[PDB]
Amino acid sequence: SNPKFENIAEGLRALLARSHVERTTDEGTWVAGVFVYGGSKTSLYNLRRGTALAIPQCRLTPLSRLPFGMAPGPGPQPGPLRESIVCYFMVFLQTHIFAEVLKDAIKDLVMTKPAPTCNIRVTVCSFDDGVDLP
Amino acid sequence: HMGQGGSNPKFENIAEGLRALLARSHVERTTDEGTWVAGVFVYGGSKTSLYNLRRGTALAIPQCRLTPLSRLPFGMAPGPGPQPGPLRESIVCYFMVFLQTHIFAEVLKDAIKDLVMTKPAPTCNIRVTVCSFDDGVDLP
Ligand SMILES: Cc1onc(NC(=O)CSCC(=O)O)c1Br
Ligand SMILES: O=C(O)c1ccccc1-n1cccc1
Repeated sequence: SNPKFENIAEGLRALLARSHVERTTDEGTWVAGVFVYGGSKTSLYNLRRGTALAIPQCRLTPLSRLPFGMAPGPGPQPGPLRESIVCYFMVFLQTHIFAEVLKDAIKDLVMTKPAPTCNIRVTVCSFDDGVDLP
Repeated sequence: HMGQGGSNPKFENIAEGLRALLARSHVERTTDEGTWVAGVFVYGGSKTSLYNLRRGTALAIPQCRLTPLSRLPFGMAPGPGPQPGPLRESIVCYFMVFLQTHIFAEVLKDAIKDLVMTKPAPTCNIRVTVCSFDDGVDLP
């Protein structure tokens, strides 16, 4: 009944179908992920809903906001708590190999869409000691 | 320093405790590249204890950048909800710290672990792990 989220799910599934790497481990620990950001709040939200449908094996944070980076010039840097309008969400995964596959699928999916969707960025991330999701 | 009535806010005391621990480690906090390639992922405790830790971390460390507080999903066997399992939100909170160096992320992870162990529950239940971002995060 949510055609927008289902159409994103189908786009992701079509891309993820090219790979057969393991998505879970016997340990079940959350040791990798994909960090997804930019675009717009709504385009990220839509991508998050489609990711949830396409990947039952992942876990997702809500959207939240990124802080600023470095400011050019000699003027003051932003304080560490200052929030931008750029949003992000995190995908938690049990294998790094599937994180890499998902990162590539998200990149390939969003580049076929108009702005602001094509401005979504993604990087793999790893958690040294894992994240003990509750 | 001592505030009115012989008390400081918890976040100020966190900042001072972190400053003391971090002074033990003379490691690089920035790079010429300036890229945000490392982090610490801080979670658990309670919303109030994380609130104080986040505010104290900011005060102690100008070289870092912090997300707001937010919520974690469940791991195995999520709780109920009308939406898919991967989206269901627990009551456990988290924040992230972005950093320019891997070594300082390690030092900060150790400092937070050491500091929260000296506090009463629920602060001592806060968890932390280093993280790394393969391609960096292009903070705005
Ligand atoms: C910021 C922001 O932008 N969209 C969001 N929603 C979710 O991530 C899932 S629904 C909960 C809600 O929206 O309050 C949030 Br939080
Ligand atoms: O809704 C979005 O912005 C979106 C997000 C991620 C991937 C595809 C999307 N899309 C865009 C048009 C049709 C699908």
